[PDB]
Amino acid sequence: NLWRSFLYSNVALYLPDSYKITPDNITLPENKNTYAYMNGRVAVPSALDTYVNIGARWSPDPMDNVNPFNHHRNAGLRYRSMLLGNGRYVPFHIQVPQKFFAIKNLLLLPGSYTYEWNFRKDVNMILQSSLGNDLRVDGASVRFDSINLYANFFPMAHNTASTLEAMLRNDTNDQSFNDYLCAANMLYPIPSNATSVPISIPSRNWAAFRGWSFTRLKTKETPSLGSGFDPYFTYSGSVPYLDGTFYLNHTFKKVSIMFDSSVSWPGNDRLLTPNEFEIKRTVDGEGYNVAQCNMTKDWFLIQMLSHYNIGYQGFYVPESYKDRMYSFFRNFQPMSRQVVNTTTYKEYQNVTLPFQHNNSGFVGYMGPTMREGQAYPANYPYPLIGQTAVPSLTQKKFLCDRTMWRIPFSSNFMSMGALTDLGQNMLYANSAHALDMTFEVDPMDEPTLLYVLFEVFDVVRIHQPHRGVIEAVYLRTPFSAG
Amino acid sequence: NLWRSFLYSNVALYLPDSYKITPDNITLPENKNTYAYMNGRVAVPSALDTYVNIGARWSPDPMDNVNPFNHHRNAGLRYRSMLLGNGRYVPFHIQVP
Amino acid sequence: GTFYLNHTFKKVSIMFDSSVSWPGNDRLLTPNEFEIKRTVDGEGYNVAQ
Amino acid sequence: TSVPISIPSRNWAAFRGWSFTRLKTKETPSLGSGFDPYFTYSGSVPYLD
Amino acid sequence: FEVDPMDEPTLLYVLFEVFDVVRIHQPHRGVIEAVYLRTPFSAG
Amino acid sequence: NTTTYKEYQNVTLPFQHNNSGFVGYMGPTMREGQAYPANYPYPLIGQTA
Amino acid sequence: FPLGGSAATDTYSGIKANGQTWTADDNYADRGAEIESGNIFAMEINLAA
Amino acid sequence: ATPSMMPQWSYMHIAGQDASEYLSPGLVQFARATDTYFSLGNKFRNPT
Amino acid sequence: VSFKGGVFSPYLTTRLPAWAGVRQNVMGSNVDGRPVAPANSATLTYATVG
Amino acid sequence: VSFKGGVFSPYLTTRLPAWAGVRQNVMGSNVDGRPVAPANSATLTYATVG
Amino acid sequence: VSFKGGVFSPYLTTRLPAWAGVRQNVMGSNVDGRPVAPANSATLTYATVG
Amino acid sequence: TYFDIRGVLDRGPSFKPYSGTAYNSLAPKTAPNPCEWKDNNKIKVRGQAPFIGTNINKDNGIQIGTDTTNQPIYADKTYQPEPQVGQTQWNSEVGAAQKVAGRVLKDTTPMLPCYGSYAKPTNEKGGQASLITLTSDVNLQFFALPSTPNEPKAVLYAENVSIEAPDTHLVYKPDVAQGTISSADLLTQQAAPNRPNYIGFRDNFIGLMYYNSTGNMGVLAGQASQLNAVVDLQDRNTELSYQLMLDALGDRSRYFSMWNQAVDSYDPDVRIIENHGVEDELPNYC
Amino acid sequence: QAAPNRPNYIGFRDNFIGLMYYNSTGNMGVLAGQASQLNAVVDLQDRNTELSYQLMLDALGDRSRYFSMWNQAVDSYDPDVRIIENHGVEDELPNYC
Amino acid sequence: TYFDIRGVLDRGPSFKPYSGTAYNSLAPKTAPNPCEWKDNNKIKVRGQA
Repeated sequence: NLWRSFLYSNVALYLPDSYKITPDNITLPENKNTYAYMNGRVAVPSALDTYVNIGARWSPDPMDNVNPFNHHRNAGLRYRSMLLGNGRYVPFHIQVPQKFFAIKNLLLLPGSYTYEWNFRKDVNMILQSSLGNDLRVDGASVRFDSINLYANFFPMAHNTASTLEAMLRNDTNDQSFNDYLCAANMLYPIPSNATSVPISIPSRNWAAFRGWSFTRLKTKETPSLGSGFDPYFTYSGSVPYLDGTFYLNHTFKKVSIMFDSSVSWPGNDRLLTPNEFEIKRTVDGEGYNVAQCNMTKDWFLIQMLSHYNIGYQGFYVPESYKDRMYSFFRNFQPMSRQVVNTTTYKEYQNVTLPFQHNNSGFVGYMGPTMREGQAYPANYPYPLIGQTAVPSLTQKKFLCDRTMWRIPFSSNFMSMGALTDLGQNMLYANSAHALDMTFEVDPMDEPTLLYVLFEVFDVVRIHQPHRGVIEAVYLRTPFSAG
Repeated sequence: NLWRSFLYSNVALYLPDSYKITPDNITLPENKNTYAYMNGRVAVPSALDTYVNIGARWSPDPMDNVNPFNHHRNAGLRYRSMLLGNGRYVPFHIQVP
Repeated sequence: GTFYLNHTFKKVSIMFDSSVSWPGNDRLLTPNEFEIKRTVDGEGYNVAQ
Repeated sequence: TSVPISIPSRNWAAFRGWSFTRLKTKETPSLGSGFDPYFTYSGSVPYLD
Repeated sequence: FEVDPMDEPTLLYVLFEVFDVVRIHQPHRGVIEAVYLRTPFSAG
Repeated sequence: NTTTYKEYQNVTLPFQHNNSGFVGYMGPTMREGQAYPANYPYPLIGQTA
Repeated sequence: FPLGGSAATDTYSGIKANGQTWTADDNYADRGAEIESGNIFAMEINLAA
Repeated sequence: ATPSMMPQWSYMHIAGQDASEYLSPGLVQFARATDTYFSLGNKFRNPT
Repeated sequence: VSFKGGVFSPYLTTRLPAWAGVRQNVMGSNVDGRPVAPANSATLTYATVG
Repeated sequence: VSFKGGVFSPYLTTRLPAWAGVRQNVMGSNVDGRPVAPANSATLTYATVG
Repeated sequence: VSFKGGVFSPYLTTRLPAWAGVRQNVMGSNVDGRPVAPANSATLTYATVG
Repeated sequence: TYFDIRGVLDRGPSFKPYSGTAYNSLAPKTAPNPCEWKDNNKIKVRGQAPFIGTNINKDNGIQIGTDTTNQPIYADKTYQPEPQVGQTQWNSEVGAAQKVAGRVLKDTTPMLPCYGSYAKPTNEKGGQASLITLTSDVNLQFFALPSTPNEPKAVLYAENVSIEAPDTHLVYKPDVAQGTISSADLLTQQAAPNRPNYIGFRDNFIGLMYYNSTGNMGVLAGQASQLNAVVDLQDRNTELSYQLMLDALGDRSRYFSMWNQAVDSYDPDVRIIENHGVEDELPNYC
Repeated sequence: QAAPNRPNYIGFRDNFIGLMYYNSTGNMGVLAGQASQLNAVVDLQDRNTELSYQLMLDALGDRSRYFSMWNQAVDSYDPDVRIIENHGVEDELPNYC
Repeated sequence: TYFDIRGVLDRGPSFKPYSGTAYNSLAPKTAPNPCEWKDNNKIKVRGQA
């Protein structure tokens, strides 16, 4: 019984708006993404009640698309949203960091410095709802009172604080540092059951760089980050593009990369299918299934390696200091099933969801209701076990959220520093030639958009030649700004 | 009630024989290692219930010389059967040292 | 040259080599688009009424 | 009626002319895969013939 | 291009005429080395 | 709230109930009373917050 | 739910059809044939709270 | 064609000298004596 | 015109630029709560100023 | 949205790459004879292994 | 296939070349006055010569 | 390197990867099915009655439907009154001019408690009753009150379904002889699920590639010599040796999948039962 | 029948991100000399810097530790609600009032 | 150097942090509060006292 409510009120209540049939005699608002609409959508218990995929580890079919980050048992949201108070009216007093990189770690030398930012007091982006609604339609207006800057000055002694300031104003002593995840993003709109898109950016010097990170995310959950104000931002919760929280990460069918529309990459038949970074094989073949899911051997070899240099010397469990939270390996978990055969079992005759009955006169019919019906035997599932012995066939798809696929721009795909030998191979030439990418992808009901990081060097450099001036000579090679 | 069923699901079973009781007039098999023999045998709750030897973190004495790895909360033996379906006909695909 | 659908533009961007945009290096107030038309006042850029 | 086709820039040294024709979609097996489902038309594919 | 419209979906077959030359040589007995290219559309 | 809020009553521990016929009164005694709506916890949630 | 799923097993004195009126079947044993009426005599826990 | 001869990679410390080498010796002699309490060294882009 | 073979996007996808209007055109909302017109509608061609 | 002038493909056509799934999505067939699901269907996202 | 978000043309637009047939396919007209077939029609694949 | 192995495994008739059952689990462990049971010639039921209808026909149906042009839509025999739909108001008011329904299961079947009960569907729309031939044997079983009889009270249909119990083991079978299932005292008949084991593979695939065997061993050797590089004795426990080498090298607590390695580990609330009693400091009510 | 309204958690976004305009070239800010006024920060439409402080402190420190000031929480759902691993139900004997 | 802000947050009516209710939570989720209704010009009560 308490396992049942752990399946109704935790997973079965999170089906998308195809399911969750509205009950009778209560009318619901039109807007479809308020809380006034998502309160009355009553999920059916008799879909994944307690008997679904029984004794397996299978996430159900419409759980491919919903994140576990709109979740009301989100243990971060258990902590953040109650650190304020349990009520509608909260006089918060919070402290934001300085998280832009190039003036974060920059130690500042003596003078006088005009310093500005600006704060996003629209209410959809400042807040993270769990279930997500039109958070400004319901009316949740945050207002600001008086906004400051606390600063901690180290009490450095005057024999040294006047020595160091005359030391960090040379050319060669200056401050210069990267951005972690040095990259450029290029986010592409792959519309709503489009099974594949092509991609081009034309004809640039690929001077020195390493790695391509790329993932998928729903266009309902992206900002229009260019404009300050943003209309149309319907859903306000657990935005992947900002939170580092990717969950359509596993819905790439086949990925391929072609420089110049002629030459493949890596070429030379290094990988087994060199015109192909196949990533989820949906056919048997002659065996390309790492770890009992459908991830292939050609791509697990360069998604176990590129984070850890595992691979050619054993497929051992990676070290815990290298295994982080946003790593690939910690979240990659396979699955399986035994779905009933629709062909061989001659007595197979499927039952539509209003007519499947377990706990026949011990449940409600449609939605959680009182006692009705009569005690009686069951229909679904067909028993996969034992003397009954229905013929079966398996299913082998995975999900690896929370991280990004990475293709290191290398010869042997090895992370061997900032540069790569094949990264700085093009400076030995002078080519500046284009690429095309085509991403075969899982079709979906929602318009969805495709994210690409060209993980390209992002280096700033500052020095203060006098008391008060500060100049910031930037560089990004390639994908520059001038 | 819930801690009562915790003992019987987990620890009041896995007792060696002459402690389980064959019920009335069922046709249990004869081989000690067949599933259907250790299936139909039913252990008594009163021998190891929520009242016995409370206050001591005691491995109970006939259970002491039993595997704790035949036990079904074996999270590295429970894991690998979840990893390979939930039924009879399983077409595996494995990688061996 | 008698063009009369010329006011129907809303915003215009421009980029070189898919990465660097132009005029570049933050010349204009909003540099990575040329907002020929702004249908929301907000802070208010509606010059010449 | 029309299809525009572009390839990006490169050197154009030592290439002869062109060849272009038209093929029904069923008449062209996607050759790069090992096995190719959806390929039904067993009807003397001009892509290979 | 401009093609005549048809109900059945048809795909087009642009085929360039870039050279595609191969050269082999072998120094010793149980060896072969094939050094080759096609220019343009080279594999580098 | 206490000061600005209008109808704030001073209900205390003997005069305070939800689950009115469902929880025992003043201890883990067996439960008594009848069913009746709650009074004490002010909602802080909804239109009546 | 009660022990057995039995609420009020009233004897419904079995009968077999015949044209426009019917009576007196052989094999129904009229003093015993008991079913329920409505649903199961069910009572409720909120075992989560 | 060397990474080192490209000037904007030594000017940005993409490829070039480690932090113990391109800084003036008056700074590294200070930086290894105050790293216990006033840590500077996450600012200088050790190039790999 | 009348695809009938549902392989979709054979066409080169250019990135969506960063502003409001090229992402969706669902029934949006202003910052206090009244709904704003979609970009399909010709209502949003004049500066509605309250 | 609502073309009404039937000049079609003004858009730059990128080549279809060589694999199964970017050519059509008609009701295909496995090598012994049962039909395989089209690429439009969400059935073909898990490895059906008999 | 089934856009439902009406942001349109994310695809790279190539210029229309200069001839008749890539601009529209409305019911045109010959120089004396009889109507000519649209380019959608398969009538305009043979040289109609009066 | 590794070895890639493909094949099809049977898992035995004793797989059971879950405790409890998936077939009428929330139903009590003791409550019986709504069956008949057979006398020398007579019948006795214990069933129940959802789906309060309005007007029985002669031998057609129950009149649930109400169309416009006087079309009383009746009940299909193999199909409805369906066992999971009924009264939702707790004022049934049954005993008025309205009449009641059900599906009481016939005695060609065996009999079983409601817990762990199952019968395969025989028609796609929900279809309980099994066929003989196309006649799925469902008759118009009628009943009528003692107070004013022969105006009937409950038509409720009969089935000869294939009843099977995929996980029960029949604790308390009563004292009924051979060849009599669905007897009088056979109603009692509680059940309990089977003990869940797990027919998985072995940890780290130890034993699949058998080491430490004098003879019937394997050889790494070049073709130019066939001088073997493996010498396998009897006493060198190499199967064990790679296990707990990964303890001395890496993490045991992490569940890897491609090697299929995951530690055979108990729960410290199982081997060591730290017994503390229960939290019942207040009473808990229905 | 009163079923409860379903709960959500209105809270501040983790690491307070989105509360300062980043990469909105035009809505940026500047650290600049009081006498010199020149931009010591220019910004781009690309070059995500919310995926570069968040996800940066994942490398140096950890993130599974909760935190007060900057509300640096986790987003960790537990791994048995996305990937449900059912035991069936934990009963082997009755249970009742 | 970190900023701080302060002010008032409004959160909307749609907060409800806790799952389930806190108002008469131990009730059976079908039972009514003791009330009545107008029959025609007349009230019959369903209460308990």
